[PDB]
Amino acid sequence: KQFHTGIEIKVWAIACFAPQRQCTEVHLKSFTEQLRKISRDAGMPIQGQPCFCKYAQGADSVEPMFRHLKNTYAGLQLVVVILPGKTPVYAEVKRVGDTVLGMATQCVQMKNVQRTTPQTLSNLCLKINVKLG
Repeated sequence: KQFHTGIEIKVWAIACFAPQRQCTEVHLKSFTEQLRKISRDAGMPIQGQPCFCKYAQGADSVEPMFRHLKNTYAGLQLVVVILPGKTPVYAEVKRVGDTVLGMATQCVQMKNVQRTTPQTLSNLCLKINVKLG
């Protein structure tokens, strides 16, 4: 689909369901910086500082966390959800985001956070662009 202009992601959160010992704070920070730069260059700037960035474990933690985000951050535009491979967390993120709370979410695999590439970062920007466009 076509690229949409005019998108600026100022308020956004990270929810990392990958274990911290596998996807550490510096992985999160570095991934975020690479995403900031490419999204900026593409004309859909995602600001470098998320309003919230926490680890969580298990599908049951999704709904309480998303409720908390909705209840805490006005103008929240996006939750980026880091997944540890194939798990029920993905289905739940979509149930709560799309159906229960009407919250935009974008999932990304832990392996693509630990080690980014321009191509995987691009895939991510385009998915985000469709969602918010």
